[PDB]
Amino acid sequence: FMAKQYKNLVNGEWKLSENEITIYAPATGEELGSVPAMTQAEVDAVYASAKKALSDWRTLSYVERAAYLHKAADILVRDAEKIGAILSKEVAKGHKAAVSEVIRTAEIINYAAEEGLRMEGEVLEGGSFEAASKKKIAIVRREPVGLVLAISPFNYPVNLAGSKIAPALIAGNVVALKPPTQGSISGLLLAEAFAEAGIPAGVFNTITGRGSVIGDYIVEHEAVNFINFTGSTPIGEGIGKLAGMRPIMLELGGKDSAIVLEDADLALAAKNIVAGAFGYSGQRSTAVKRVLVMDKVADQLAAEIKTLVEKLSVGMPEDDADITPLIDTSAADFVEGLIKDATDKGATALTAFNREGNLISPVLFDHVTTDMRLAWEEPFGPVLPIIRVTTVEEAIKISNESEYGLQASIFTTNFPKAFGIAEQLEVGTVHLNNKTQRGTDNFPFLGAKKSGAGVQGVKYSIEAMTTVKSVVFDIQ
Amino acid sequence: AKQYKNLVNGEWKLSENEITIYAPATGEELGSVPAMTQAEVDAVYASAKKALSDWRTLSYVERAAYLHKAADILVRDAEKIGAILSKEVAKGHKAAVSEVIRTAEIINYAAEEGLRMEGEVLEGGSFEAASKKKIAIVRREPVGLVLAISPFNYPVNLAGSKIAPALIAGNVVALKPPTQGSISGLLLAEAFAEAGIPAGVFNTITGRGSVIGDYIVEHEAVNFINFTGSTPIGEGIGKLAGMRPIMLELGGKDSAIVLEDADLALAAKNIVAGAFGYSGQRSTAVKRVLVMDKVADQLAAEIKTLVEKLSVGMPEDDADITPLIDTSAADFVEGLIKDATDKGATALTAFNREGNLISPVLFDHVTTDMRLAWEEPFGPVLPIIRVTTVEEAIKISNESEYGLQASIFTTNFPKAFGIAEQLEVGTVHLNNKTQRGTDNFPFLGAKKSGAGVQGVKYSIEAMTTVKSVVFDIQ
Amino acid sequence: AKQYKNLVNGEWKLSENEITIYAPATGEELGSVPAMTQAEVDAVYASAKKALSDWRTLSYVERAAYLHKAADILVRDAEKIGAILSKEVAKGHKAAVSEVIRTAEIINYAAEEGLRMEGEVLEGGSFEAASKKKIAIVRREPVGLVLAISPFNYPVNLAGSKIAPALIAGNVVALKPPTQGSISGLLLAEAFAEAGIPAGVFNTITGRGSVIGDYIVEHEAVNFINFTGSTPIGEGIGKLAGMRPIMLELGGKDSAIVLEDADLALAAKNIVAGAFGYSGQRSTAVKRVLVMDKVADQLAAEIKTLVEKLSVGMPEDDADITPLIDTSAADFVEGLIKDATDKGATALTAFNREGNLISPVLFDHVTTDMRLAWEEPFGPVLPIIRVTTVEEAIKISNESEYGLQASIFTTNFPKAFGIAEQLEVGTVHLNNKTQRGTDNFPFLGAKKSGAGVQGVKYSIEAMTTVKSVVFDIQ
Amino acid sequence: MAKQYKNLVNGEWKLSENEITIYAPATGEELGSVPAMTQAEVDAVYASAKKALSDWRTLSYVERAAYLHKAADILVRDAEKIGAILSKEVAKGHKAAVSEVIRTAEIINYAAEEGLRMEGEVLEGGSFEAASKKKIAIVRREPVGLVLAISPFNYPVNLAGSKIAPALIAGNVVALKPPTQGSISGLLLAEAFAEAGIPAGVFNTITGRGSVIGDYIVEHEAVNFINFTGSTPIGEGIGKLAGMRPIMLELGGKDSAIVLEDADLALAAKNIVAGAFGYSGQRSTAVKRVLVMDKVADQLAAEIKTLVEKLSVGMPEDDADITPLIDTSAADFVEGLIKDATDKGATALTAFNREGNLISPVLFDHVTTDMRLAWEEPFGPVLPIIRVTTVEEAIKISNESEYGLQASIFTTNFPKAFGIAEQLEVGTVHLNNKTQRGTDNFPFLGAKKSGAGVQGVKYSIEAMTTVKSVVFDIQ
Repeated sequence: FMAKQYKNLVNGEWKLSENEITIYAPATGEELGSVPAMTQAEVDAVYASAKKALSDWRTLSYVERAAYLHKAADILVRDAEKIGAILSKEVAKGHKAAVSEVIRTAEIINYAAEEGLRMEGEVLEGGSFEAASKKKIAIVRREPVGLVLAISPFNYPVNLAGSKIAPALIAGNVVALKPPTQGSISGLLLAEAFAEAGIPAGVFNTITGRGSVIGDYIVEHEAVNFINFTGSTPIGEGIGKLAGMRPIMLELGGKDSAIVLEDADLALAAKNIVAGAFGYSGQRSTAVKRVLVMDKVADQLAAEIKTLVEKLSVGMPEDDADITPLIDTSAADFVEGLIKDATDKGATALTAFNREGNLISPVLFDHVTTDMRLAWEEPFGPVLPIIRVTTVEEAIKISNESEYGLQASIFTTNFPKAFGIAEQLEVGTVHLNNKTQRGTDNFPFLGAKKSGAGVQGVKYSIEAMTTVKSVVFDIQ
Repeated sequence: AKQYKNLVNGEWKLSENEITIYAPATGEELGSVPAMTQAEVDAVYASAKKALSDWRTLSYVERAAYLHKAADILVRDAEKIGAILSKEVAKGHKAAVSEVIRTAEIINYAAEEGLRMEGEVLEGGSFEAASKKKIAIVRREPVGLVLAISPFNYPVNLAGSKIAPALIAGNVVALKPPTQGSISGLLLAEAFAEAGIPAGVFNTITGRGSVIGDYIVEHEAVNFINFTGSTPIGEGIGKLAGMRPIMLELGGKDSAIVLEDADLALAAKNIVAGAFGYSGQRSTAVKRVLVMDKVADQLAAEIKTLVEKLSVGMPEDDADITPLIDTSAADFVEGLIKDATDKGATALTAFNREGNLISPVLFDHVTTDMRLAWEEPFGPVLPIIRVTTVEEAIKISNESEYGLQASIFTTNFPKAFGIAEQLEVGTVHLNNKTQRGTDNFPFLGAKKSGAGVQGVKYSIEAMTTVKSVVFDIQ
Repeated sequence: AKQYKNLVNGEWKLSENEITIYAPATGEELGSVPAMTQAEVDAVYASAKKALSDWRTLSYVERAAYLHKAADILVRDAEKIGAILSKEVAKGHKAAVSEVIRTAEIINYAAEEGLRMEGEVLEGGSFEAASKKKIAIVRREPVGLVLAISPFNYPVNLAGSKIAPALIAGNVVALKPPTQGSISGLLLAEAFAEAGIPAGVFNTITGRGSVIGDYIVEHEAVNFINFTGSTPIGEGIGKLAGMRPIMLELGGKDSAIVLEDADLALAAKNIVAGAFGYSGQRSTAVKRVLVMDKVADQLAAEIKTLVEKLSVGMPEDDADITPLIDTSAADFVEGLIKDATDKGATALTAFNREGNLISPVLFDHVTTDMRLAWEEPFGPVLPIIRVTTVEEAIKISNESEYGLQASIFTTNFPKAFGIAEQLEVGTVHLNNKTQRGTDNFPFLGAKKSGAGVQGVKYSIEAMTTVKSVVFDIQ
Repeated sequence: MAKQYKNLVNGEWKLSENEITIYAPATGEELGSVPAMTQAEVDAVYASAKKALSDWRTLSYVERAAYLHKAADILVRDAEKIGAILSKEVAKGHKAAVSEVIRTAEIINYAAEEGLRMEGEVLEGGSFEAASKKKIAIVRREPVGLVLAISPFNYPVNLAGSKIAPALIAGNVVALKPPTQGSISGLLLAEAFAEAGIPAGVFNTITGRGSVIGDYIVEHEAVNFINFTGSTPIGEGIGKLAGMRPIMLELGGKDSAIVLEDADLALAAKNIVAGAFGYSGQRSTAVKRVLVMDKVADQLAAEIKTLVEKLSVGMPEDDADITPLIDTSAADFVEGLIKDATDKGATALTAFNREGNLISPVLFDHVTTDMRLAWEEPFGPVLPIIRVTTVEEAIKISNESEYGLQASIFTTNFPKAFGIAEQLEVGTVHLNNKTQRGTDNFPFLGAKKSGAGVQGVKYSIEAMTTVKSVVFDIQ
């Protein structure tokens, strides 16, 4: 393996900056490469190119824009192993899961291309509202918003770059992608696929750099017409106060509850809970982060979950381990603190805590109470609390007391009751007898409270990054 | 007893001959309705086609206003109309008033659904780059003249459910109620006339089937036929309509599939309410219970108990089981009951008939060689057919030529949804009786149960077409 | 000399007897297609109904992958298929290859449109407060077996435009191409077979109308009939379908209304391209010019100049005007020309006929007592009818039994839209010739021009039904 | 006639310790007072609203619609009573003020019926991946929660009801904050909702001084959505305080009327004058600059000039076309734009006159884009005519504005007019008609600094709802 010096895509050209940021693999410390450390003047060059490209891009037919997206997705499928191998090292994601992330990104790009090209407008009748305006009709068609700034997260630096880029591009918007620093190589590899597909100069560009130099600058810039961001809740809250009146989409944290009723299939509930809670070592916003279980089935459910947590593989990304090293030392320190607080307050550790560097073994706690930090705080690590409840009303109350409202799971055999519970839960999506998940990517993805703003899922993302233009006239 | 008249071009008209209508439960003379000739039908259709141009060019809000006024009049006169409706079709007095109230609800809902219908704007650039400046402006238009044919069992509700969706969209209408039910249809017509519906926009036709039955459907003036009635009549209409669009609500033999894990008391409650409502003279009634062997004995006893509590008597006393529409209908039902007894079915409640008042009959051990397992009785008789597997319940359910609705009683909803996908029916109700309601929901039948989708927005969509205006932006 | 075979249940089969097919322009023997019996049609339908369960239970993604593969094969073989299609229906070589490429585009578009199939969730509380916890989950389902009947004039495009929308939605299909056009239909079928379409999901039928014509439509296995052809055959199909859903694209007599303020050069260009494309053998062709008298002499002169430049000759030479499909078609067009001449119409270009190759005929001073003012010729003849007012143009346009499309040539768009509202047609094109495209736009007729709405999403909607599952939230 | 008005808070009418006296801008007449709420009183309004939300969101749509219909019937009944006071409060013509109340009732009724039949969707997992073919998503609408509606002085009843009714039908609870000049009208609208029997806490009002509760009402954690109409500077401040919460902003405009050589100049002049000078130009949606092709400019300017010379200038009680502006600062700002245009050499076709805050209508010709009047929203009766020689120049000048609410195009070539409309950076283009918000079922939106979000009845309902997805696997 030889570390490479990567370049940003700026107005159809690949550009270095005077300074750069060296990226290391979180699992091994191996140097992977460097990405440019852009200056504010270089961000200005990116946005000037994007605004100059907008007129010719938005005036192309939908089929012409869709052709570029399909070509980019075919190139990603062609290079999925080459890109997935680097994505795996960059964010300590299992090799197979990293290659699957690249394939999922090609699927979302293809799906957005076809969803976006068949968007329709509407014709409204004046006579629906008043008799005197019966000959007046409004011809309402969709239009792009302009320049979209897409900011991807470290945990899905390609998938949640494509989930923003393709819906924005099909609608006729121009895009600047700002990947996270830990994930910027993978983001620039995605950019190479769009460049090789022949995306016109300035239509798609990348920005890489340090938060202290360009962090607020890329968002506050008046060239930006829309900010689409996935990342931490505190950073998300900052973007909301910098966007001003400009539309935004935020995908932030979660503390998804899994409510287990007395009539649940406990073995199946345990399977779905462990798959959801410990995927990518719990470093997912949509992940079962707390089990709210009825007292009478709690001992048997905990035994079923424990059996499965003990069998999860813990190790290196190259080995496709279920639990891989966390993204950085600060993240593992934070998770260890939550583990220590639950232990010191009397929670039962059903599986042992171990920390090898930043590789934390999966910890399952029973008898977790609302005074413990782990009942509320999003860990972004492999630790799952089980909180016992006496009534369904109590589970709803504890679930809704969270500042997060991304998704919830309900495990029961009474679906009419599960729907009644789902109506009361302050979340975007409720999965019945299955783990929480963003997929399938055509379904809406949204969070209530501090989990975000806006509705994603492919068609919803296109609708968010478009506006309408109405032309009104009188028939004679 | 009154001599009723047809609404034709804003005028009330008698014909040379009349048909006297008697109450099926008492034989009380209620009045007479005109026996229209083919020439008088021609004048109804000429009047409607003449009124169509001004009617379709009104705004949606203007058409909605006439419907809201007609619905307000039906609410005002619900007791007065319901009292006559009750007698004309031997429906319980309170149920007849409820029917008029429900009709007013449907009319008001159709008026507001229809006035906000929107068109679409399509892009040529979605299909080919060279046509990126070509757009299509697609707006809805009425089909023209709608012939609405209502049934005896819901002569006001299933007249208004066709009339109001047709009218809001700009169509003109001719209502042909059944002879037994024609007074009720003409009473509904009075509310539209009092509401100020323009002359010729809404009209009525009454007469004998041997004189005008085929004539009204085959007439070139009619652009759409919307009918509710028996399957043999519907089949004839489908042939006579030719290429013209149709809505048909025909026979039903709705199955209620009861699984081993069902709440049997809840299943029995819904099955008896669904099977015996209006003495079983409903297309959406539960007409056969397909029950898994292990719970069949318990379910049969629970159903029997509730059948024994049904009141049997006169419409004026709000009996659950009233006399059937006519002698021919009760002879047919008696014949199906005799066939089942002769073939060995167990009568849990046995056959009793006084005039055309048949007591509710419940049969167990009904087999596929019995007429009652398949034929729609339109009477108060319910067969219970035992099955060994869910696959057998699906197969027997789907072997019917009918497929209006089905019910599934079980605590496993993902499994119930999987069964619902396999059933050749329009709607599947989980842990409830089969029913048309609520009236905003789609209502349709597969195979010989009909054509087209009803329910308010669906009926509006059915009785409209589109007009596309295409041009190139410069 | 090749003996073509039908695709039946995944295998290619001949029949005992065969129909030899000849190139209409040269008499060249192209090969033979099977002469299926009624029993062979039964076997095709049984194989399709058997395949339906496993096909409808596939995911939309899986059904779309087959359609995309079939479309790629059609693109790969466009020259090979186009070459035979050109000979079989005497269509210009380049235009025949273009038909194949357009079919692949429609198939790809249908696969992507149908895979995004959405349902609806309706609220009981929208209609009545007591049912606020009742919801309806409404999902789309295939109708079952679709019989697609393609026309000779678009034997691949109007086979693929029916087949792909039906297949993506989970329907199984039987394609019956016209006898003159069956080799092209079976060549299209090869692409679906090589794509690996499961056995029985897609099948073909070929045979004589006297043996299987009515039989294929009356058969109770068929759940939907999607046909393109002439009005008299379509009228027969509506009756034989009974209550089953249909899509019919029949005759057209599209008017081109030219007002005093029209851009006459643009009107002439569009009128000539639309009227004489494929020798006028198109349902959507401009078939009558209704022009305001003050601009008629100049409009007729500019049309005449462009008509005289059309090439007249053989399909292999990409001539604009090629020989008509058969002798009967050319005799029918000749009779219309003679009637117009005998009634005083002015021949701006002269009639000539060599075999079934009729030179393009333009008539002026055509009146409403001439057959050519009303009857669909399906040949290279265009009448110009002078009018004194826009009201007269609308009246004459609407007096036609046909109503597929119309064109309006004027610089006053708001007035053109007001005229479009009054025309009894499916689509009105402003300042352009009538056309079906783009294939995402709706395509439909009024009066005797058809039944149902075509255009990709509309065709998918027509060949699906809904299944509503209703339950109460607790 | 001056009354002590009260806020509607949790079904009761409350005064505060301090009050704000409201005077008629045209005459100085004392109209009454409105409470000067404290931050703790705002907290009580929001606590009441969140408490009422649970039982309101779980009602059926038909039950919520019945309250809106009853409230609209009450507004029609009291249209003269409310309009008489609204006219004095914001110096709007008496008949125009009554018409505003009637229009509000129309919007409320249309919102009740539009909202009650909104639907959910069912999505197939098999549309995206074969392995999830038995997974389906049942997606239903849900309210966003508590909506803070902030109405503007120029439409204090119409653009209060335009936010309240769409929010309520969807199951949201509402707090209306009228502008201080327009708070009596806002509280009169609240009386109709209260008499209609709207449950306690479902609909509430807030009145007070900007220096006591201005930022507080927006920054409050209880508020889940802010729906505002008003000035661009205030709207931009709301964007800073909303954080992650969804907003709708209806801000300023500088609508262009593009007049081509083939236009019907009499039709263009009539529409331009009706739109520009309605309510003395104090409307965001109003023709605020004429971009005319030079060949027809002398004729168009003469036709506009004759119509402007006929507009009545006077008091709201006399239904004058031009009434006194809302306040002295507003009139001073308008006079400044007029003076800049005069000093830079524009031709004053109609004479400038100012008596108190009543400015006579001023029409300028030969306005060049170095003049402030070419760009700045006056909110007063002044209109510039800017001559251009090409359509491309008219499009460039039109789009150079920071505003993008609406535009008008006057021409007989509609295919060309549609091609121009595609290039204009606005929410709506009206062909051969003045810009206007109506009909209220149509979308109403502005690009650039004119706003955020899409209004019009169905659009406002969609904006103030979210979705709840329930995903399960068929077996």
